[PDB]
Amino acid sequence: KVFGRCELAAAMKRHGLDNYRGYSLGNWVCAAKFESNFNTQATNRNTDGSTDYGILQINSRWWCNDGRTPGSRNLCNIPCSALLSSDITASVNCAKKIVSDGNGMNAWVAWRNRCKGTDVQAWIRGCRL
Amino acid sequence: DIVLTQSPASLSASVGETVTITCRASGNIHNYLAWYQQKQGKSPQLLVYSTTTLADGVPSRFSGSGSGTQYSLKINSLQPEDFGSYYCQHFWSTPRTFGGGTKLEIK
Amino acid sequence: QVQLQESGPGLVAPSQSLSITCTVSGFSLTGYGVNWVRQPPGKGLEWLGMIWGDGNTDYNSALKSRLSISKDNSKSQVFLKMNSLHTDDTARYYCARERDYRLDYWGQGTTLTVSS
Repeated sequence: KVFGRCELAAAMKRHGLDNYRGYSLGNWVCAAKFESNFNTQATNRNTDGSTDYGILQINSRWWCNDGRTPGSRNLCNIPCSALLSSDITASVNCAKKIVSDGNGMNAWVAWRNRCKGTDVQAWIRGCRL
Repeated sequence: DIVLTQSPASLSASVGETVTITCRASGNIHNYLAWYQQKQGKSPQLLVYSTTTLADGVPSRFSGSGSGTQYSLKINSLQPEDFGSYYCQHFWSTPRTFGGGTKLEIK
Repeated sequence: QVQLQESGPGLVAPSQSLSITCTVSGFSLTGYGVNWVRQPPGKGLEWLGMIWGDGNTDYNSALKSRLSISKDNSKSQVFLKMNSLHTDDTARYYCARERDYRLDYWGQGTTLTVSS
């Protein structure tokens, strides 16, 4: 399921990401654009048994359990496949777990390098909100 | 531009009083509003951002509220170090603007 | 330790083009924005413009045509250039870091006076 920016903004705001730990809603929408291009089914295997999953690309060695990654920590205590749904709830709940503080969006490399310092607000301007 | 109408210009109050400063936006700024304090000859200091979030180290006696186009800063039981000037600023698109300010002086 | 410090000429005549510097430390210029704000003697804060982390700039609509903001990420400096100085430009000039839609750190400011 590929999302629209506004549809995704709306849904993320519905789940408490607006100003979560100080981060404005646009950060989240920007992170998703660069991580999975708004695709819930997105997946990405890395040069280590790990695979990033879903709209926010959650790692299988640390946060979810894909069953095929050596040293899975499963911190969100979730199977990586639940993160692959069209309803973002589980992906959101794990991400809120990952961002334990005001500098935690750094957990996403695309955000830190492609979003931080830019007008992320631009992604939600004109959206019903 | 979205202009901000801040009121009142001055406020005379005593230690222990609770006061309210308001900023009305000429258009919806979607909660992208911050408040600053500026003391005698000092640079502005952030107090609240995103309407209700306190900056670190900022005491709980300060609280912000508002939505759409009416915004407020409430100070509960003013302390001697709260006297100074206060300004609101919007962060909805560009250009950004400030409210005219409010001088909070001792009664 | 995030700090922004301004440095300007102090007194200029309308016969000049103003250049103010803002040297920052404790953070990268590509990761944050820098706003420029002034305060005329005994007046309120006026927003002049900004430069985002990515190099893009935005300006106060009235002052747009006589302002120019640039930065040198490597020297950790942001510059405010202003032309056609009016006596109304006399003010204290500030540079402040923008971090996710709030100016969280401000330099001390530098005072500028426009003469004849």
